[PDB]
Order: sequence, then C-alpha cells, then structure tokens
Amino acid sequence: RSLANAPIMILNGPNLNLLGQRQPEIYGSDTLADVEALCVKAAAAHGGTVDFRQSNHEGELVDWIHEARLNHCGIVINPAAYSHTSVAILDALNTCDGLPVVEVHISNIHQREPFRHHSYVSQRADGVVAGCGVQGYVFGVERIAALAG
Amino acid sequence: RSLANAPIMILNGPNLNLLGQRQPEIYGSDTLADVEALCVKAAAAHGGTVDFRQSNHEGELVDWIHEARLNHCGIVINPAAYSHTSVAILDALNTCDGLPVVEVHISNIHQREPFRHHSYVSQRADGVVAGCGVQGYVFGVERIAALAG
Amino acid sequence: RSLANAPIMILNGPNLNLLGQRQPEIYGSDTLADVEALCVKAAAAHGGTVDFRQSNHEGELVDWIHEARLNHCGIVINPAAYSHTSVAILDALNTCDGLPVVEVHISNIHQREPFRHHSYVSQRADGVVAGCGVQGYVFGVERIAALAG
Amino acid sequence: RSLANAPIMILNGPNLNLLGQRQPEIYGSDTLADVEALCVKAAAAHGGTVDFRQSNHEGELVDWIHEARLNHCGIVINPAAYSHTSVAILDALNTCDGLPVVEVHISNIHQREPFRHHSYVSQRADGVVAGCGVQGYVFGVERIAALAG
Amino acid sequence: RSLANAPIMILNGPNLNLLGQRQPEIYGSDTLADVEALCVKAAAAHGGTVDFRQSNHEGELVDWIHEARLNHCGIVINPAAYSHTSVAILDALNTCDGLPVVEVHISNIHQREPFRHHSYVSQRADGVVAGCGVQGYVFGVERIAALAG
Amino acid sequence: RSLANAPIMILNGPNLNLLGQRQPEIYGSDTLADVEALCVKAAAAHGGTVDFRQSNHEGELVDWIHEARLNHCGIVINPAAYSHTSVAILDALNTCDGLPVVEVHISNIHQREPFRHHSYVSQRADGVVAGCGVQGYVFGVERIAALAG
Amino acid sequence: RSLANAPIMILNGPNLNLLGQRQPEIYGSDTLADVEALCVKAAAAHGGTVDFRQSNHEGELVDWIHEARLNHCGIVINPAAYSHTSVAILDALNTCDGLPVVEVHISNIHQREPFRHHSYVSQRADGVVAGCGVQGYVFGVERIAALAG
Amino acid sequence: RSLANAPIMILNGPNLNLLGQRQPEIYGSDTLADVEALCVKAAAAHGGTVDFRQSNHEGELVDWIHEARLNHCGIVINPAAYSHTSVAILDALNTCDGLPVVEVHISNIHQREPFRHHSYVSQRADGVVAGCGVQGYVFGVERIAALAG
Amino acid sequence: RSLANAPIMILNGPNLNLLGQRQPEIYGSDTLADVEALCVKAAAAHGGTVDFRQSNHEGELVDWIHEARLNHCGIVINPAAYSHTSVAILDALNTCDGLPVVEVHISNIHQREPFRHHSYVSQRADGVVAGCGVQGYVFGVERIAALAG
Amino acid sequence: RSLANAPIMILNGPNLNLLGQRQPEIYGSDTLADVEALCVKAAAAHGGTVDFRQSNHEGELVDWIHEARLNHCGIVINPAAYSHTSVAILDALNTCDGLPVVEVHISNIHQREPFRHHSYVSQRADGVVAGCGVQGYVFGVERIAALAG
Amino acid sequence: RSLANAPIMILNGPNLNLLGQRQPEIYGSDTLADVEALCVKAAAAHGGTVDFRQSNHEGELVDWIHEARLNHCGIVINPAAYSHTSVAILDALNTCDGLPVVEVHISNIHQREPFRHHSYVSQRADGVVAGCGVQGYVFGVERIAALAG
Amino acid sequence: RSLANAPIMILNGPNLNLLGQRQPEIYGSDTLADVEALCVKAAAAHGGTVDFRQSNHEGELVDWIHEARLNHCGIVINPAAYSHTSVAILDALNTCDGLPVVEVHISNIHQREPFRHHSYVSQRADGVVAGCGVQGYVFGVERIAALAG
Ligand SMILES: O=C(O)[C@]1(O)C=C[C@@H](O)[C@H](O)C1
Ligand SMILES: O=C(O)[C@]1(O)C=C[C@@H](O)[C@H](O)C1
Ligand SMILES: O=C(O)[C@]1(O)C=C[C@@H](O)[C@H](O)C1
Ligand SMILES: O=C(O)[C@]1(O)C=C[C@@H](O)[C@H](O)C1
Ligand SMILES: O=C(O)[C@]1(O)C=C[C@@H](O)[C@H](O)C1
Ligand SMILES: O=C(O)[C@]1(O)C=C[C@@H](O)[C@H](O)C1
Ligand SMILES: O=C(O)[C@]1(O)C=C[C@@H](O)[C@H](O)C1
Ligand SMILES: O=C(O)[C@]1(O)C=C[C@@H](O)[C@H](O)C1
Ligand SMILES: O=C(O)[C@]1(O)C=C[C@@H](O)[C@H](O)C1
Ligand SMILES: O=C(O)[C@]1(O)C=C[C@@H](O)[C@H](O)C1
Ligand SMILES: O=C(O)[C@]1(O)C=C[C@@H](O)[C@H](O)C1
Ligand SMILES: O=C(O)[C@]1(O)C=C[C@@H](O)[C@H](O)C1
Repeated sequence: RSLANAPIMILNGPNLNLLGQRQPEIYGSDTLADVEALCVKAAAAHGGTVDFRQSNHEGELVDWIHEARLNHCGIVINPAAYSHTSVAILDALNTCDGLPVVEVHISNIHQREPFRHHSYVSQRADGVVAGCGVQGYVFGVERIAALAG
Repeated sequence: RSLANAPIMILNGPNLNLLGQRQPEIYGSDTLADVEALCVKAAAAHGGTVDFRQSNHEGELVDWIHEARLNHCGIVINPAAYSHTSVAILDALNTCDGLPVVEVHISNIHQREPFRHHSYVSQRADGVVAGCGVQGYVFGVERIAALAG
Repeated sequence: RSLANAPIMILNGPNLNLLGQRQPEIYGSDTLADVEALCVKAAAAHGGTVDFRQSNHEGELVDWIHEARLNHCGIVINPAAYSHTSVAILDALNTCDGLPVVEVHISNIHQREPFRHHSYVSQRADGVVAGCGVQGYVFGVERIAALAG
Repeated sequence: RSLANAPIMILNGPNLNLLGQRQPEIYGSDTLADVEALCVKAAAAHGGTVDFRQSNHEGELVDWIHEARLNHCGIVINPAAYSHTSVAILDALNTCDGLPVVEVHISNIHQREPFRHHSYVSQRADGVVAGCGVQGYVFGVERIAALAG
Repeated sequence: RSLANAPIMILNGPNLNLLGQRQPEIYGSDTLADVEALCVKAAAAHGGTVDFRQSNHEGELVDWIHEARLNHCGIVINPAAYSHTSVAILDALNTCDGLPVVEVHISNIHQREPFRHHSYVSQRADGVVAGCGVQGYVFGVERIAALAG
Repeated sequence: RSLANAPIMILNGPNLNLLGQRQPEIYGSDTLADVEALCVKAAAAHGGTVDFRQSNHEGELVDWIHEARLNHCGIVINPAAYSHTSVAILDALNTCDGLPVVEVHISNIHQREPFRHHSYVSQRADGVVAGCGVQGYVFGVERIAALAG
Repeated sequence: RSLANAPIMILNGPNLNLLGQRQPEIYGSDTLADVEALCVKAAAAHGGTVDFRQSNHEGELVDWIHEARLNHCGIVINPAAYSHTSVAILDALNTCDGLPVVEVHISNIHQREPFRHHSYVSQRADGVVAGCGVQGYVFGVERIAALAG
Repeated sequence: RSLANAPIMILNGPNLNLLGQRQPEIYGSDTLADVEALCVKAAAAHGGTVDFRQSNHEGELVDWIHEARLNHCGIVINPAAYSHTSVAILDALNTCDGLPVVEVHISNIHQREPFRHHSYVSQRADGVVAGCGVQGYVFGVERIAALAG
Repeated sequence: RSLANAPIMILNGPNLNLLGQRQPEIYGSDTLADVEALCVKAAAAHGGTVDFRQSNHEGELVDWIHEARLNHCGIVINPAAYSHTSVAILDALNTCDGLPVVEVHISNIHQREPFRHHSYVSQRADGVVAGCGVQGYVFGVERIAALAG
Repeated sequence: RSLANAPIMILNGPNLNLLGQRQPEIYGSDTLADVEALCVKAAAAHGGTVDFRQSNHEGELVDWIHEARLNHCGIVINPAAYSHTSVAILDALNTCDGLPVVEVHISNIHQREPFRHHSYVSQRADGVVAGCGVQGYVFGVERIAALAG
Repeated sequence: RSLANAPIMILNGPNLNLLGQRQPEIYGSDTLADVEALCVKAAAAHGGTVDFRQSNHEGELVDWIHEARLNHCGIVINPAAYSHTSVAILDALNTCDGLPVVEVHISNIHQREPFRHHSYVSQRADGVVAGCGVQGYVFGVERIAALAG
Repeated sequence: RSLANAPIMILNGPNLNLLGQRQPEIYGSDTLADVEALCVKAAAAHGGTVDFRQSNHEGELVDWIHEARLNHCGIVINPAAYSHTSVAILDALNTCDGLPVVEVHISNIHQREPFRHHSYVSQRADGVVAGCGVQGYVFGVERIAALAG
C-alpha cells in the first residue's frame, strides 16, 4: 500500500504510556501524545496518515502487527522492553512480507545496560534508529515514506 | 484420564493463526483448520476427541494449560515463539503432574536460527517432535493415546 | 505515602493461583488465600492495609505496577516465572521512583535450575527475599513498613 | 524411490544392541528385536519393507548410509551416542540428496545431560522425534512413507 | 535443637567489624554491636538466645560452623566477601544436616559488581535475604525460629 | 558552535570511496558524491554547511575528529569497518566534549555477520542510525541541527 | 563376579600400542607388554587374573565393554584419546550396572592441553587415577580387588 | 626418509569416496581417482611415489598413520569430518616424530559452519592448505618433497 | 630425601576432620584417624613414616607445605574445598622443586558439581587420584615411595 | 584479467620488512627479497608477472587492494598481524568481486597463540595456505594461475 | 597522613617469605629482607619510614589493612596469590577511603597463566606496577610519597 | 646499547596529543610537553637522553619501534587505544630481541571499561605500569636505566 491509500501503523511497547512523566535525561519531556502529533505532521507532509497505538501486552502488539500486515503501508515500532525479549513480535513482523518496517529507540540502547544491547526486532526491521530522541519517530515516518514510494 | 473420558487439549502459540498463508517451504500450505481436522480424525480412531485452540497471549496459554490439568487427558502443544522465551508456560506444564504432554514444531528448529534451538517446553514435554510438518500433530495425538492408555 | 494513607500492593505472577495444590516440598501447603491472610495480618500490626492480586499476564502486572506507582505505599512482588524473563516488569518498577519495592521468592531459586538464578526484578527491588517460604511475604511487608517509615 | 521399490533403511547406533536389558525407566523394556518387528509392521501398513541394522562403529554407519543413498527409499536413524559426536555421520547423511531422513531418540535428550542436548544429525534430518519411546520408530516410518509418497 | 534449648549462632564474615563506620548509603549507620542487640531482641521474643560472632578468617568461620553443628539451633550468616569465594564455608554448612541456615546480605548484591552476584553459601542456605539492610538479620532470626519450631 | 557559525563535519571510513560501484542490494546505487550532495542540501535547509570527507586511514579519521572538535558544530560519521575495531576513533570522539555526534550505517549491521553487530562508536555517538540507506546521512544532519539548536 | 571367578578386563585405547617407543618424559619407557605383566602380578596377589587388550577403534572398545559386562569382574580402562571424545564409550560403561570401573591415565592430563582436561569416561568410572605413570594400572587393579570384595 | 627411498602416504577421511559425485560448487567435479592421478604426477616429478588411501573409519586412519611412521617419507592428509572430532588422529600424527605432515581441505573450512572452523589435525600438521580445491593435494606433495629433501 | 631419612607429609584440608561422621555414600565410614592408620601401614611396608595433619585454614596448609619442602620426602595432599579455590596452595606446592607430590580426593570430583571439576593443585601435583575412596591415600603413599626411589 | 595481461599483486603486511632477520625457527632465514624472487619465478612459469609490495599501514593495504581490483589479475596476501584485527582489509577484499585471492601465512598460525587462530581475511580468500614456509607464496601464485585460467 | 607523621605499610602475601630462594628467572635473587631494606631506603629519601610485613593468611592481611587505615600514610601491597582470589582483601582496601594504595607484582602477571591475569586488588589500587622486579616496590614507595604529598 | 650510547625511545599512541586539555580526573593536567620534560630530567640523572614522540597512526608506531630496535637503548610506550587493538604493535615489539620495553598507562585501565582490561602490549613488555599518573613515565625511564645497566 502507498501513503495515500493507507495509514502508517505507529506502535509503542510497554511503559511508554508514561513517557515524559520522568527520566527526561534519558527519555525527554515530550509525552506520547506529543510524539503522536510529531508523527501526524511528518506523515501529512507526504500526504499520508498515521494510526498511533501503545500497549503493555506482547500478544496485543502481535495482533496489531497482523492488522498492519493487511491494512497499513508500513510500521514504525518502538518495542520498548519487548525489543529485548520478544521472539513473538519478531515472528509477527516476519509475517509482513514486503512491508517497510522501522524500529525506533528514543534512548541510545548501546550506552545502556548490556541486556538492552540486543534487539530481536532488529533482525527484521529495515532500518533501526536509536538515541535520536523523539525525533527518531519522525525519521521513521520519513523512511517509511521513502520505501513506500 | 482416558481418551474416552476427556478430550486431548491441542494448543498453538503466537502467529500460527496465519499458518498456510505464507512461507510454505518452512510451514506448509495447510491452515490451522486443516491441522485441526487431521487431529480430529486421529483422535477419533482411538475413540477420543480434541479441544483445539490458538492464542498470541502467553498468559492465556498458561490459563488453558491450567484448564487442561483439570479437564483433559493430555496436551499437544506447538508453543511457537514462546517455546524459546516462556518460562511461564514451562511452569504451567510443570503443574500438570502425571498428564502426558507432547511438544510439536512444524519446522526443524535445529536447522534454523540459534535462538530457536532451545525450548523451555522441552524440559517438561514427555515427547518432542520437530520438522515432521503438520503430520507432527498427528504423532502428538498418537503418543498421547499411547500414554493415556 | 505512608502505610496509614494507602495500601501496600502485593503482586503475584503466573501459576501462583495454584499455590498449595502441589509440590509442597518446594512451595508449601499454604494457598494464595493463606498468603493473603498473612499479609493482611502483618500490615495491620503497622496500621496498614494490603491490595493483594495475582495474574498470569505480563502486561497486566505492568498495568498494576503503574497503578501502585500512583496509589499505593509500596510493592511486595513475587514475579514467579516473569522474574527470569521480564524486562517489561523491571522497566515498570523503574517508573516507581522513590517507592519501596521488595521481591519475594517462596523457593530458594539459587538451588534450582540455572535459568532461575537470575532475576531482572532484583536490579530494581530494594530487597530480595528467597527461600523463606510464604513467611518471606511477611518479611516483605515488614520491610515496606520500615522503608515507608 | 517409492516404498514399493525399495526398503526403508533403519539404522541404530552404539549400545542399542542392549536395549531392553536395563534402564527401563529411560529406554523401555522392549528389545531391539522387538523394535525391528514394530518397524516391519509399520512399513507393511504402507506396502513397504525395512532393512533394520545396528552397529557400534561410526565408520560402519557411514558405509550403511552410503548404501542407503543408492538402494533405499529413506533412512530412519537412532544415532545413539554418535548423535552428539559425529560430524562424519552428518556428512554421510548430507550426501543423500533428496532422500528422506528422520532422526529418532527413544529418550527425551532435552531432559538429560547437557552433552546430549545437541545433535549433529539434526542439522540434516528432515524430522526429529525425541522422547516418544520406541513408538518414535513407528513415527519415523510413517514420516518416511509420507515423504516418499 | 529448639530455640529454648540452644542459642542461634549469628556469624559475620570479613570487614563487618567496620560496619557503620563508612558507606552508610550501602551499609547503613548501625554498627555490628547495634546488629547484635537487634538479634538478641528478636530471639528473646521467641524465648531464644544468640551467639553473635565476627571473623576475618575463612578457617575460623569453618571452625565455628562445626561448633554450631553440635551446639546450636540454627545459623544466621552474613559471609561478606567469603560468600563469593568460599567453597570451604559452603562445605562446612553442608555438614550441618537438618540444621536451619539463613544467609543475609545487608546490601542488594544483585545491583552491585558482577563478582558479587553469585554466592556459594546460597547453595545450602535454606533462605537468603539480600538488600533489607540490618533488618535482614531480624528476618534471619525469625526464619530460624519458624524452622526450629 | 551553531550551524550558522561552523560546518557539520561528515566523515566516512574505509572502502566508502567505492560506494555505488557494487553491492547495490546492500549499499545502494548512489555514490559518495551523491551522498555529499544530499548532505549539502539538508544542511542548507537549516542555514548550515558541511565539510564532507572520506579516508581509509584510522589515524587520519582521528586527526579529522580532533579538527572537528575545534572548528565544526557536530560530526556525522560512518566509520565503516572501523566501527567494529577502532577503540582509537571512540577515544577521539570522547575528546569532543559537548559536541553532537551521530553515527550512520547505510546497511542494517544487525542483520549481517556477528562481527558487525558491535560498534565502539556507538558508546559515544548521541544517536545511531542503521539500515536507512543513504537517507540515514540526512537524518544525521537533521539530528545535528536539532542538537546544535 | 569375584576375582576368583572371572578375569579383570584391562582395556587400552588408541596409540597405546606404541607405548614406550617415544616420549618417555610423558609416557615412560615401559611398553604395553611390560604394563600387562605388572597387571598380571598385581591381580595374582589377590587370587585373580587379567584379560589385557588394546584397540585403536572406538566401536571395538564398546564391544569389549559389553563383553566385560557379562564375563568379567571389573574393568580398568585407559581410554587414551577417546577419553576426551567418546560419548559411545561412556554409554557402554553405563551399561555395566554394578561393575567396578577404574579409569587410568599414565600422564597428568590436568597439566596438558585444555582439550585433555575433560574425560567423558570419568562421569561413570568409580575411580580415576592420573599422572601416576604405569603404576596407575596397578592401582586400578587394587581398586577393582577392593570393590569386587 | 627421502622421496627416492619411500612413498608419500596420502590419506583421505570419511565420505571422500564420493568426491566428485555431488556438490561440485564446494568440492569440485574431480573424483578421488582423479586426485590420486594428480598426486602420482606431482610426486613423479620429484622422483617419488604415492600410497593413496581412503577410509571412513577413525581407527583405520590411526593404523595407517602408524604404518606411515615406519615406512613412508611423509603424510598428506585430508581428514574430512575427523578433522573436527578426532583427538585420536592428532595423537597418531604426534607419534610421527620428525615426519613431515601436511593437512589438506578442498573447501575453505573458514567460510563454512562454525563446527568446521577448528581442526585437531592442525595442531600437529606442519602446513595446512584449505580452499585451494583438489590442487591443495598437489601443494601437499610439493611441500613434503621440500621438507624431505 | 628418601623414605628412610624423612617422613611423608600427609595433609588434609577443610572439613575432613569430620570424615566418617556423615555422607558415607560419598566419603565412606572411616574416620580421619582410620585413614592415618592406613597411611602409617603403607609407609611402613617401604621403611618409611608419615606426618599426618588436617587444618581448615588455607595459610596453615601453606605453612605446612613450606615445612615439608625442607623436612619431608614427599607430600600426599587432599586439599578438600581449597583444591578449587586456592592459588596460594598451588603456589606453595610450586616452591617444592623436585619433591614428589600426589593429590588425593576420596570422592570422584568429576561426577559432582561443576565447581568441583577444576583443581588448582592438579597443575603441580605429579599424580592425582580421585574416587578411589580412602584407599586413594594408600595409592598416594605408594606413588611417593616409587618416586622417592 | 589473465596472467598474460596483468600482474599478480603480492601484498605483505606489517613487520614482514624484517623477514629473515630473526626467529628463523618460526619464519625462516629467507628475506622478503628472497620471497619476491620466488614469486617472480613461479609467475614466470605461467607467462605472468608480479607486483610485490609491503606495508605496515592498514589503510595503505586497503588502497593497494582497490588498485589491484582494477589493474591486477589476482591477489596473494600475507596480512601478517592485520589478518587477526582488520575488518577494513576484509571489506577491501570483498570489493574485488570475481578476483582470485589467496591468503598466505609462513607460520602455522593454528599452533600459535589463540589470538592468531582467527583471520578476518580467511572469510573472503579463495584459498588459505598456512605453515608451508615461504613456499606458501609459490602455492599462492600457482593457485592464482589456476583460477585465472 | 603525611610521610613525616606515619610509616608506609608494605604488605606481602603468601609464599613471598621464600623470595630469592628459587625461580630467580621469575622472581630475582633478592630475599624479602633485601626488599625490606630497599623500601626503608626509598622511603628515607622522602623523609619517611616503612612498616614491612608478610603473611600467608588472608584474614591477617585484612587485619593489617584495617590497621593501616588508621595508623599509616599509605599501603604498598604485593598480594601474591591472593591478588587473584581475594574479594576479602579488595573489600578491606575499600575501607581505606582516601588512603593511597599501590599494588606491586615482581613478575609480569600478564605473560603468565591466565588465572594470574586478573587481580581483585587492581579494582581499588590507585596504581599497579607489574614486571619491574623488586624495583617495583621502590616505584610503589615513590608513588605513595607523591600522593601523600 | 647503554643509556650513554643511545637515547631511550618514548612512544605515545593516539589522542595523547590532547593530554592535559580535558579529563584531568582521569589523565591529569600535565601536557605531553610536560611529560617529555619529566622524562628528559629522569634520563639525565642516569647520563642518558630521550627521543619522545607521539602518533595517531598504528603503522607509524610500528615504524618507530623498528627504528628503536636498531638505534635506541629501550622503549617506554603508552600505546593508548592501540594497547587494546594492535597485534601489529605487539609483533613490532617482539622483533626487538633483548631490548628493554616498559608499557605505561596514565590511568588505571583495570578500573575502566572491560575493553580496556586487556593489552596486547603487556604480552611483550618487560614491565607494565598503570594508574601511576604521568609519574609512570618516570618509573619507565628508571626501569629502562636499570635493565640497560
Ligand atoms: O525508546 C527506548 O529507548 C526503549 O526502546 C524503550 C524502552 C526500553 O525498554 C528500551 O530498552 C529502550
Ligand atoms: O512450528 C514451529 O516450527 C515453530 O514452533 C513455530 C514458530 C516458531 O516461532 C518456532 O520457532 C517454531
Ligand atoms: O516463589 C518462587 O519461588 C518463584 O518465584 C515462583 C515461581 C518460579 O517461576 C520462580 O522461579 C520462583
Ligand atoms: O534413543 C536415545 O534416546 C538415544 O539416542 C540413545 C543413546 C544416547 O546416547 C542418546 O543420547 C539418546
Ligand atoms: O552484607 C553484605 O551486603 C555483604 O554480604 C557484605 C560484604 C560484601 O563482601 C558482600 O558482597 C555483601
Ligand atoms: O554503512 C555501513 O553499513 C557500514 O558502516 C559500512 C561498512 C561496514 O564495514 C560496516 O559494517 C557497515
Ligand atoms: O595415558 C594417558 O595419559 C592418556 O590417557 C593417553 C592418551 C591421551 O590421549 C590421553 O590424553 C592421555
Ligand atoms: O576437504 C574438505 O574440504 C573437508 O576436509 C572435507 C570434509 C569436511 O568434513 C571437512 O569439513 C572439509
Ligand atoms: O576428598 C574429596 O573428595 C574432596 O577433596 C574433599 C572435599 C571437597 O571439597 C572436594 O571437592 C573433594
Ligand atoms: O606469515 C605469518 O605466519 C603471519 O602471517 C605473519 C605475522 C603474524 O602476525 C601472523 O600471525 C602470521
Ligand atoms: O610478585 C608477583 O609477581 C606475584 O604477585 C607473586 C605471586 C603470584 O602468586 C602472583 O601471581 C604474582
Ligand atoms: O594512558 C592511558 O591510561 C591509556 O593508555 C591511554 C588511552 C587509553 O586508550 C588507554 O585505555 C589508556
């Protein structure tokens, strides 16, 4: 699907419901609603739209990726803690044959604890953006626009 | 229990709802409905029945293992990605004292990525069948029939 | 918050709904209701109350931790299998800046399988009690009382 | 070949000559002759025949695999201890381009010592059956019949 | 032995003679004599007594464990650095067949350097309390009281 | 320094002089000169300029990072093979106290050989962009512009 | 069986046919025939006899172990290189339920290459003698005599 | 010994009897007989002769190395799978004090599976040639000629 | 020195003072005094004498090794837990240039916990006897007698 | 290119300028001039020529590999220390699509320190010759000649 | 403290009482008394004094560190074998907040056995001198004088 | 060469040209020029001279080591980041047969990131001084003076 014909699915993993409420040095002071607005504006500049969601549930994220597979033009995902533990989310992303996928981490996971160094999502994501703050979601949208083009 | 007195529980993990829709070289062209019909027929030859289910949710699979512990004669389980990550499912199976359990993988996990080589489920499953296609489910039913009898 | 102003959240992870129904040599013969009663009693000695819950779902435990963050004076948590697998639970506890957290394991995980030796929760928990039986939940409450103090 | 045109080679590795003479809790009370008879019946149900053999010598197994490559319709193999050590037997099975191969372990190797967890044969075998008892030999014959078919 | 018939042995390993003289953020401001008084009071509520000792010598701790084996109703032990290095103290505790043993760490060793994450003492200790401050020694006395009971 | 007062230094490591001349599936069909033009255009949208360079020499990259430290407003660096081996380039970037640094990889290193999975540069780079193709350089420029502001 | 009733099987692995022909600093200057005569004498002192053998073939050693299992009073084995590689020989010795088995190495394998530090045979052997030269074989016989008694 | 007084022993390990019958991309289209003819021609240019053998049995290869130790001027060996598993063959080559030994792999083992990266044989072989095709056997012969002369 | 001119030092590490009091399946039912008497008899058959000692202190063992270096004809040592942890004792034994040293373990340390598999003493000991019960001390004395001769 | 149309590039890494001035037991007594002459002679026998060079600089070797890519018929490379450290040299060789490359080590790196066992160049080199002395360069030229044919 | 007000504590670990009596190639021919006189002179050149001690006992070293913490101006310590094993000595040095500590090894531990490569002491020592012979004790005194100054 | 006949070569690795310009807590406030003057003064006390150099290029350091080999009386080297990555510098130092070499690190690399813990240079350096500040260079000069004289 193109940007004109279907929304970009923007998915957020566990604990990102609290974004902006603490740890500004690591995660910044923008809320998840602030991130949604950034994505909406970036996508509008390419004539597309976004379907922005957040869950603390691994299986719900799996269900949402299956929905994106059929109805969306691409996926921008910040898997949060599930990046490091979820083979199930990797496997769900592997069912999206041909769909542009971009993984985003607000923080630079490579400077953090060793358990954050590996991401199962990175094995499938086309592109991976880390440590570029909430600006990394706008890079994600930009990349999806380039790949759907 | 016996096969005459209670159904065999057949559980399927995440992403298996899309079985048959892609990657036929790895997973075959049969759907989960097709697999259920194979199971039904196998169990009927021993005078039993099957209770066939699929979920993307780790805790729901744990709930359904607890249900089987009280109401079913055995468990045939393809845990899918949770095979490799879920201690919780292993611990649910460990509560099934004396209940026959057979783990099934459609694909030969030993030939795939190194993160697929280890299964927590194998530490409790009585028997483990891998790489026998969807025919592996039928072996699971036949093994349960032999262990219940 | 103080114990006088808000309850202590007591959280139990997967399979603990079956406590007391098997494996008494490892887990004892007390049920979760019995454990709840021990907690209520220990908190009442400090003029406090408890909010005792159990779930098999990782995401639900995350949600409950966010709830505690806002409404409770501390968290006593037995993460069960999720101790060993959940970065998501650890990141949920990390959002509880300044809240006392005590991790409890009924069994001595250090004598058990190697996959049980590490817990993600222990990186954030203030205190960790293992192998003191259900009495460890009483120690948990006492520790929360001292810390809220 | 088809089952009608050539026998299924069934190969057994070291120490399996003593099957049934000890450790019934691990290996059962059936002898290797008993297993051969189970196999003859199982193949007969599909119109086929078996060529059942046992050796304690790695090189002899290698030679029999080369023989099977030219004269048999498939290989069912219980490599026994050589499962864990023999690159040479893996390399012999790799020469059997297009020939169905099924690996069988009576015992659930995944519950045993860590040196039994890895099998070189599993990298080539189409299907691997473990912990289904001597019934796993019947499953192997069934899977060869399905693949040859 | 019951608490009424014999003292509880409380053993402290190297450098704990300086407890409370520095690093209050990790170890607190209480001295070892303050700890002994906390223990004396906890045991007296159960009609017991304590024999509280500290040594910088691995061998002397072994010697004291052999003494407790014959004359004491349980052992509460903070092995300090020897937790991480002493097979000899583990072996000594192993000789105390049926004697209740609780290991205590004032600090949460799981949040510290990786060499502190493993304890040889935890392989035999019935229960292990870490990161509950000096209050952990009171938990130890209470657990010994319950086990001796 | 601000974008208006000093150029962004854009450094490229070994073998990138051949970009576009082969392996288009991994690295694309754009040349390094094409990449420079993308960078020039992106910086000019923010009123800035770029100083674009390429070297096969680890010690020359070090020199250029020292130059940037004193004269440039930020660094966008694709260290190429030196990402995986160069502690010297990491230490050079560590001397750039307060300067924004963004690391770029054309390819998704996480999907490639395991020796490409670790980057020493990632330990200092504020942000890391991988597998966004040559568009990642534009993301780099955009992130420097945001951080210099 | 007793020593009076049946011989002690003395088995030697690969390359020991050349004992005494080189490397006297590691293996001594006695030949295998000289070792056999030492064994014959030691067994004669206890009213017993020996059946002394050497082979370069793993399978042959397995066959000889199965023979000893039925016809001999114990096994003294120097498995030579197969000590480090042969799961098959370990599994053969495991069939010898109740039979005394002593493993002998002329050299001190623990001072040699790291690949010599682990022996599969040591997992079953009752006793293991290393670095005692050919005199170790005499100790082997004496231990068998004590265990058969 | 010189090439004029004794033959060069050329030894081939398991599965090499099928050389040229499959996998030409890895092993080429020449058969083992073709390889022997190349070696005969190379040795004849130096006035020597070859004694060319192949075996699937580890112990037979050990036996032939002992034979070469007394009767041959050097050994060119392609140990095939035994390269990766056989301490026994390493130990047999170690008995050939002063005899030139060259190890040959047709394929480039370093580009293949990780289990093929290590060779026990390489610890004793004077020279090791890998990935030069069947031409590596000719190199082997030429190096023996230089070492013996 | 010779056996006629100076005693054999027989040293025992921690917890061996309790030998025979428990765990007869692992350590036998003989006491340390019984072992000493065995040693006295074995040395006397060679015209020698023994100096038998036990300590729980690593430093004391070190001191006794220095004493043996100047006054005794050899050392038989069961380092007990210090086998696994004491570089100091290894370093003490390394000062005994030319003195025969035999390490003894009553139990077969290779069948036990992995932390018992490695001994620092085995690096210097001439001979190492394990799993031969208290009879291994007699083998130690005999080996010292042979080496002193 | 063919050998008649373009020279064979022979590259030598760091410290090889001192070849023959020391360590003759490892490296021999031939100088680099001697090696060059060997190469010239071997190439001339195939109607070819050589371009023989040495550098201590990783980046200069990269540059020379790029030159060869365009102007030479193949590369014989002894990367010396860079063999073990240089991803940049491997990636330069990876740009030589279709060009024959042979890696040469004078010494048998497999018998030396463990840090010399792995070579990054071996991942791309067609053939790898180790331990055949300076004669290995002659084999390298011969292999280039066969591959260019 | 200053050098004028208190002596520099110079501590030596196990086996250094025999310094100079053997292994001169590793440890030199100076005795520990010789080293003490070198230290007295080096300290006198700065107007200071030394308190030089040696012990084979880990806990005595800990006791002496605690003494130094209160009464000395610095510590120069050669922990000998305890450098690699003692967390306890590391913890005692950690109690010396603000006191200059320099670790000295006579030998170059980095050229020796891998178990000597790591030192727990080096985590707290300000400076670490290795392989400079007994002259390293003079460097240690010199550094304490500079830090105290 | 003696200190009277030839200068001491003092080599400095990458980034040390910025010494004193930042990170005084780790590296001090002295510049490289200040360090050179300390060296010149230390050497002059022994009647010697220094040749002090710094480079960011690995091959230039190799070249300067080859120069020292022929013209200088020893090497004092702070390899900076190359300590951790350069097998080439180790190999250059290994050509300096009989020349005294002292490695110096201003910082205590053992307290820093794990990648700084290993130094290839330490395998060849006679002595290694770490964490003694710039004074470590003076100890280097003194050690060279003692070894040369
Ligand atoms: O946005 C992130 O930086 C992160 O993805 C979010 C949550 C964490 O759990 C990840 O480690 C990082
Ligand atoms: O059926 C299988 O082969 C598998 O269980 C299904 C999904 C994957 O996640 C498992 O790795 C394999
Ligand atoms: O209470 C416990 O001991 C435990 O937390 C509960 C369940 C298991 O999964 C944990 O490993 C232990
Ligand atoms: O059938 C089996 O279970 C096994 O294959 C037989 C022998 C053992 O050596 C294997 O580990 C398992
Ligand atoms: O009490 C503690 O927290 C500890 O046991 C004491 C000293 C340290 O050596 C231990 O690591 C922790
Ligand atoms: O742009 C890249 O993808 C890369 O940085 C370039 C060259 C390689 O050496 C890196 O691995 C990746
Ligand atoms: O007797 C020995 O010392 C040994 O068993 C014989 C041959 C080697 O292969 C073993 O490693 C040691
Ligand atoms: O010739 C070879 O390339 C090889 O030696 C032969 C067979 C394999 O088993 C080796 O791994 C490679
Ligand atoms: O005699 C033994 O078997 C042992 O040496 C004694 C005590 C233990 O600590 C050792 O592991 C074994
Ligand atoms: O030719 C060699 O043997 C080598 O390539 C040269 C220098 C060393 O650095 C290599 O390890 C080996
Ligand atoms: O001074 C030394 O070099 C050493 O500290 C002394 C004894 C050994 O145990 C250490 O490893 C090194
Ligand atoms: O002087 C030092 O401490 C160091 O050598 C200099 C730079 C770093 O790269 C080293 O790790 C340390």
